[PDB]
Amino acid sequence: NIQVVVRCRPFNLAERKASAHSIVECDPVRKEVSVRTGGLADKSSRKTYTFDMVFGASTKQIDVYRSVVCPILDEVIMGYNCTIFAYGQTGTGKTFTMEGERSPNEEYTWEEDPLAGIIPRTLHQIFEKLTDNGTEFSVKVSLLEIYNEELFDLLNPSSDVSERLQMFDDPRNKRGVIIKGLEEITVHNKDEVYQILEKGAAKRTTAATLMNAYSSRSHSVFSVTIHMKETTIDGEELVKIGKLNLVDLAGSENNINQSLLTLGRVITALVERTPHVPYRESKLTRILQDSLGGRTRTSIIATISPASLNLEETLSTLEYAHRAKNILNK
Ligand SMILES: CC(=O)C1=NN2c3cc(F)ccc3OC[C@H]2[C@@]1(CCCN1CCN(C(C)=O)CC1)c1ccccc1
Ligand SMILES: Nc1ncnc2c1ncn2[C@@H]1O[C@H](COP(=O)(O)OP(=O)(O)O)[C@@H](O)[C@H]1O
Ligand SMILES: [Mg+2]
Repeated sequence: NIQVVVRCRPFNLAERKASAHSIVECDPVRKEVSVRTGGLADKSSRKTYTFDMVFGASTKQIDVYRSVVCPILDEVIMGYNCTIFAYGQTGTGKTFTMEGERSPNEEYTWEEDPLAGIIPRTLHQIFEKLTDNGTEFSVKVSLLEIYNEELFDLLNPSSDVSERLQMFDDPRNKRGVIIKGLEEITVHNKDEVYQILEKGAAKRTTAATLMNAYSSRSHSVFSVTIHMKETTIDGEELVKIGKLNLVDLAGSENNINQSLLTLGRVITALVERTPHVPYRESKLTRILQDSLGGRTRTSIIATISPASLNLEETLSTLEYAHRAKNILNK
């Protein structure tokens, strides 16, 4: 049930000029990734895994979006709940994947940059889709980040990143949480997106001066909520609410990250079919507990490096990603 894809990034200019050796080969037609744990490219021992989809170094953002996100966006628009996670070591591409970057020299606008990642392609698509069709809809967004088991709002322009939100259980619906103070921002039109993100990109900067290795050690939850009051030609007014959470996890490398530790432990309990799952043992797992064995539809995108220095981290990721394939939800 939980879909897992592996994205492998190309050798960085640091490993480019250093003219090194790939220990990872990604076969998109075989949905398989293979790591060389031994030696010699003439004779080598290897480790091989199979996923739902693998994308090699030559994969572009649009490729990823078209293949994995687009189908999740369609389910969300229908009124369902979906979740996407980016898992993996630091410096392998979790952020390039969920956010993407800007092509240099102001070459493109935000909506056409080949480098844009999931989050911005999605926000744009939403408008591009519902706007056409005859629907009254509304988009809300939230960016909730976890650093050291403390909760932060990176979108609220009124309060600074030094003020942590509180989390309490939701008396109404069980297994839900209430985040006191989280700002939900309404995005009135496409040409109103980029600023919302620029503010986020700004506030995360101060968050970095305030907390060590923030960008590595924090988990961000980008949530977009769609309220659609559709009315097809028939004049049928369907009231749909779709929610999508885009999660860029802290770096899987190895103080302690209670949520990352709790995530893996939660995954274990679900694959090992154990009755007790430690959702409550971290903020991340309690917040997104429905994405993990609940009724949300979830995908994981693990990110790895071709580099041989990363061997250990790559097998740790490939492996962690592999077992999750066994989590069944919806
Ligand atoms: C304002 C801006 O340029 C951008 N803001 N982003 C952003 C902020 C956020 F709260 C949540 C999701 C996001 O997702 C998207 C990125 C990004 C770009 C990320 C730019 N980075 C921050 C600055 N950087 C450095 C190293 O200075 C590189 C990474 C983008 C936006 C639209 C189209 C393409 C790319
Ligand atoms: N698939 C890719 N193609 C090109 N550059 C990539 C790719 N994946 C990651 N990068 C780059 O490698 C670096 C690390 O990316 P980053 O998104 O910060 O990963 P992480 O968030 O896991 O640390 C950045 O320089 C980004 O440009
Ligand atoms: Mg990052």
